[PDB]
Amino acid sequence: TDSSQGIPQLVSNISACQVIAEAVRTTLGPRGMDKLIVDGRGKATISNDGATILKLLDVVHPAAKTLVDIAKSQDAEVGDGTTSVTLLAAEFLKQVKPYVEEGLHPQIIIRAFRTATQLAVNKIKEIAVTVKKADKVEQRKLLEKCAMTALSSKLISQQKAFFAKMVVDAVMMLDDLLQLKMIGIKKVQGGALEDSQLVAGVAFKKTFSYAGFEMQPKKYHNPKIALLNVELELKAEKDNAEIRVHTVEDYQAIVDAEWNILYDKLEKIHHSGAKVVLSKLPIGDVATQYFADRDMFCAGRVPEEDLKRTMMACGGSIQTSVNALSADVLGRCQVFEETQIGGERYNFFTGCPKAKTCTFILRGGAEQFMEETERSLHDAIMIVRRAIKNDSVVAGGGAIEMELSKYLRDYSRTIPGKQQLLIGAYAKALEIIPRQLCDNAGFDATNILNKLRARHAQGGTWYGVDINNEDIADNFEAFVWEPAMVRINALTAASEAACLIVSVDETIKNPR
Amino acid sequence: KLTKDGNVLLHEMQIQHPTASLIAKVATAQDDITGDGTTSNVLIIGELLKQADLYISEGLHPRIITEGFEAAKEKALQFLEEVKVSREMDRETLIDVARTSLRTKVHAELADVLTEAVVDSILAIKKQDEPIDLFMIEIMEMKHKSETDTSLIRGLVLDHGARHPDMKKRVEDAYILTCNVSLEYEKTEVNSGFFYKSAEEREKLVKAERKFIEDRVKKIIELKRKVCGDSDKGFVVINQKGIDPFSLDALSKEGIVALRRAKRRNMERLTLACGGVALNSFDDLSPDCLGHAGLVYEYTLGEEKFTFIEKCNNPRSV
Amino acid sequence: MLKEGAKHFSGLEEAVYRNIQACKELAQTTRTAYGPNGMNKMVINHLEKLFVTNDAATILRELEVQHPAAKMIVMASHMQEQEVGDGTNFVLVFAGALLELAEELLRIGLSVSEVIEGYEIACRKAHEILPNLVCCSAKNLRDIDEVSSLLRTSIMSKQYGNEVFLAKLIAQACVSIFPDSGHFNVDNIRVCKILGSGISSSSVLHGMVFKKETEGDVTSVKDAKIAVYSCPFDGMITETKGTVLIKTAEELMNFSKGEENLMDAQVKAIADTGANVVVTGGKVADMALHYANKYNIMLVRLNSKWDLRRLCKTVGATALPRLTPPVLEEMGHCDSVYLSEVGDTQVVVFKHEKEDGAISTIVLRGSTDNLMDDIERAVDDGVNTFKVLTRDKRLVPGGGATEIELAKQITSYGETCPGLEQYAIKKFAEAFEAIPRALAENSGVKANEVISKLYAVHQEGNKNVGLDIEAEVPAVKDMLEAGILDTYLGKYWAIKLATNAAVTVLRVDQIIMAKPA
Ligand SMILES: Nc1ncnc2c1ncn2[C@@H]1O[C@H](COP(=O)(O)OP(=O)(O)O)[C@@H](O)[C@H]1O
Repeated sequence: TDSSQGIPQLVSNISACQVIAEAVRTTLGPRGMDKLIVDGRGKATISNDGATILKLLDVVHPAAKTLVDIAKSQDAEVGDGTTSVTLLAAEFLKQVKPYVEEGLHPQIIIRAFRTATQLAVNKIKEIAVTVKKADKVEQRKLLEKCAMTALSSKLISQQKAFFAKMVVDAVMMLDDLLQLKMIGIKKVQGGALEDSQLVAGVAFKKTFSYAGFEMQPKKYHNPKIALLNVELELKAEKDNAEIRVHTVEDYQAIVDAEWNILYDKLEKIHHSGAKVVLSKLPIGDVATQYFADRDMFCAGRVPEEDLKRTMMACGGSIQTSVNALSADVLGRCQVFEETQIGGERYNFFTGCPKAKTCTFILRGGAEQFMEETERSLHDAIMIVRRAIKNDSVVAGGGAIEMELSKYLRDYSRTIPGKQQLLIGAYAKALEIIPRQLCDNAGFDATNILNKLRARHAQGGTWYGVDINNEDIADNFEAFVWEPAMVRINALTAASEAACLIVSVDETIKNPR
Repeated sequence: KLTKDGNVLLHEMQIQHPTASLIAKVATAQDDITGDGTTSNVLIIGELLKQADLYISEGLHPRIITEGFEAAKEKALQFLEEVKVSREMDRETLIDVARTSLRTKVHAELADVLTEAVVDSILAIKKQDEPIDLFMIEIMEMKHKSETDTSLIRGLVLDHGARHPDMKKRVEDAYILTCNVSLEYEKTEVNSGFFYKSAEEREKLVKAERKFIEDRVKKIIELKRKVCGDSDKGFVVINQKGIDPFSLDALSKEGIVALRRAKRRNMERLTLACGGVALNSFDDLSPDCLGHAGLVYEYTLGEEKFTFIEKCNNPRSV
Repeated sequence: MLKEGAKHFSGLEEAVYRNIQACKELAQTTRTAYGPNGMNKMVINHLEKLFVTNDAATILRELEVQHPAAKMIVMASHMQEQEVGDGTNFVLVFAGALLELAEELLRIGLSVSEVIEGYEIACRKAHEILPNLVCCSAKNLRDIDEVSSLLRTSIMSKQYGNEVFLAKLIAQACVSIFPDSGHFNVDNIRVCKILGSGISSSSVLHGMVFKKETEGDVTSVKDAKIAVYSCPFDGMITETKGTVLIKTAEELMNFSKGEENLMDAQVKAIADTGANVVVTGGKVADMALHYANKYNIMLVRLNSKWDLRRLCKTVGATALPRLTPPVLEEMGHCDSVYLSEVGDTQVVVFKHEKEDGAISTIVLRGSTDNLMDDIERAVDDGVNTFKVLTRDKRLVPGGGATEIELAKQITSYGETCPGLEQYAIKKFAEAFEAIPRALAENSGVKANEVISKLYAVHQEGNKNVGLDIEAEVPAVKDMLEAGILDTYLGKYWAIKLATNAAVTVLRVDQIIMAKPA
């Protein structure tokens, strides 16, 4: 029944934002903690990504709603920088909180924040160094260094890095986007003799076998996948319907009357050229025999993702009819092979006219190695894509925030106005990345921040932080970098969010 | 709702005391005699009641108080009868009376443009020796953007007009005829208030109705051609039903205007001021029931054009 | 006790208390704005979208008050909004200041009639002395920068960041139709929203602009008569299910053939009657688009109630959502309908201008749907401000430079006539010092020093406090050469409405009872 306007409203907004800021904080580094989320249904899920946690949580607060909306928009427009922007906004709010209750009009800090952001953007633009085909003689040395930088992220085997480089370098033909959400990846289960295999085509996993399944040819010269939503199962067709039970001739009569239409339909759908039937429902017992007697192919039980991949690779068309079809909405392949390894029957579709997707089989013969060690390859291919597509780059880690903070602190000592303390607080609030990294890594940030400040007091290089050796080394030599375009956008989004939060002075409710 | 009157307030209030409600009802029941006398009455009654209560508390009987009150009332009546004086009624006295009434009712701003119109209407209505009647003066209202806007029309006012304007408006000596026949009610097929199943009967009824409408419009056209034949002698028809545009064009081609959607009070005032017989036929009869009109004007404002008829016989409608 | 039923607290003592406190509490939630500042307020009602606004119009249109003193001002606000373009918070601030200054006079011991008479005399004197501070005037309205400066000055009140491109676009859209001389309409300019790039890629285009795709053929003829309809592609034949799996193919094929023949006869009757194109407002079908492509008939896809409402209020047709093929009774005046490709989207263009009553539609584009509202508000405010119905606008140096001069003139005039009418004149003169105070308090500095500086320089009437930091403490700037002027008739109407509202409030002030059931 109590409400105010001005300082109490801003204090309440800051206190509400602090809750959602502290709710997600430990999930920032590469080895963050896991979180279990369970709704009212009864199924729980373990996740460690900040975006997945923010998407599965709703707040009944206007400031928190605007913050999570800005974070979702930034994650959808870019793809990196969701928790860092929230942490920066929370630190800015925590630094601006004591400079509000002392009788200060917040309309004078927006200009100072904008000038500081502009100066930081200008410094980042003038300090960024880009390199793309200008040295390292022929292009044969750039791919080697790219593969080395990709494998230096996670200490893995030598045979796994080469296969990853081959699978990431053989998919750069018609892809002109900035994300791997077009082709995608698919993890398989099982084991093989080798550790990893590569192929170009569609992949089909385990298929149920029956009696006489070897009657179909293993190799096809010019196969054509039959894109039909209907299936030929014992439940679809029928041999006895509503008929008068008298003698034994009525059964044969009705089964012949049905088989006439069945043969007409199958010959009409086979005369178009399609012969590789990919039925969604599993096959029965007599359907396989009927398909083998006509020297045709039969299948059953296939997921929707495999059908979509086949339609995208072979170039199939969506057919919404069973009969009265033509010979233009059908797919055309080239090589269809069936290779059984261990205890499964794998199927390969190689020779697609549209080189789009490729299969990267990773089977070592275990049940836990398939689920684990799956984020390292994703991070490696993401770093490779970011280094190939983007041109500008800079040293990653905590080597770019300390220099900006020192520059802002040195520049704030040349202004005779009220913006001195504002710029000082803005520069102090920028130190939140390496402290949080050291806190998540299980180290002592107090023993590293002092050394970083002492090294950056007169050096100004790319000396960041370490995790394995637990020391201070040059990030430019550790083969770890980051694009110089995501940080600018993240800082701009954080500044805009802070300005929008500090601009709101009160709220107005409406009962009816 | 803003108010300041005595009877209007006493009639629309929620009094929790039954005695006060009965007193207010008794006071309002005696307001239909004179003009406005419900105000400045409760104060004297309350003072007299307080004096009577004080005299009772002092020690007396209500009979002597009532006798003294009756004697004082008789003395006051005699004094008022002996102190009265006569004055010649003219224009300044009525002007001052209306000005004082407007000042006691409305603010001292627009109280100058209404008293003149009231005096003019009174002088135009009163001209005989019998007492006048407040039933021939119609007070209409409109919707405008300004505040001080008054008008004194010496004729009648018609809200509705015609669906096809822009033809003519300078009709001097016009003839008005009031009727109530079915000229064009609706194009939908009807019968006798009961739906049927066959369409031949209803289509034949519709064809017969159309033939009757054609015969009626031909009859009124020949009547207008017989009683006139030029452009100076105009004709105006008042009907409460609709009018088809295809027939309205043919009617206006010769010089006769037909109005649609007319209220009952409008035709009542028209037949009471002019004097016409309301029949249910469009036959060729005597032109004695046709009323005369001197000046007709069309005022275009808002979403509906108004009609002003004046310069008629016996101007007894302001 | 005798009249009320323990509902309202009215009597012979609430007049010099509640009737003023209600207006004070109503006006206190409004002084935070008024000026180029960033004080956005969120509005939560029924849309459930959480949008922030800055103007007080949308704030007052959503707040529900239950007091007659607060409802007596929204009527004057709506009247002022319907009359001229801007002008809303000025009347409220003036009424609040007048009530706060009359509270002291009522507490001292003076009747309300003398205060009303003094206020009326002061208002008459202000209205008489108002036509005397005319500096600049409108020269020729056929130029570009002459109206662009005024448009920029009007837009600077709302948006402070971007205001040149929008002003130039509004000037180009207004100069391409008709000027203020002769006849100029307001409901002939439409604003369309396009979800694509930012606001740095807008353009202008004359004629109708609608985001509607075309799955047929380009019909650039003049005989293509329009035919608007509600939902013609709804469902004239309702099909049900007999069994669970599937029914006999013969009945389904017969029903499909019958529906195809019916729709073919329908489109043939609608095309042979004198209508080449048809405006649909339902779903689509394979055979429908097939017939539309094989019959050379343009078929739309996007449907909206606003589009059909505008087409009905502009042309004058009527939709006929009937099953049987009707007759052609929607003949309009359009004939030249062309197609254009803007932003990889198909748009329609109508050409039917005969050098009279031309229309225009500016192309707007932004990031989200919560940012184009302020742009549209600024556009319509500038359009309403451009309309003045006079060749010479007679602009006056606004922003507070004229209020101090008017107050000084009223103070000098009141110190002449004797009697008990000087207190009301002094109060009306002192009430004019509420515009510079609210502008100085919403910046960052105080207002007493600003008022002292404005009163200590000179009585020129062209000095006002700026917006930058180098113009807050000194507040010595010449707004005549900068280009900051205001409407002459707008301030007059605002003062008149404020005086009328104050008179109405001070008049009706006694006992608020109730009505019987
Ligand atoms: N850029 C500016 N420079 C000086 N004064 C301004 C500026 N923008 C707005 N104002 C002043 O702010 C006042 C309020 O403007 P506005 O908000 O458009 O009207 P309202 O308050 O009636 O909605 C105006 O009287 C104007 O003088």
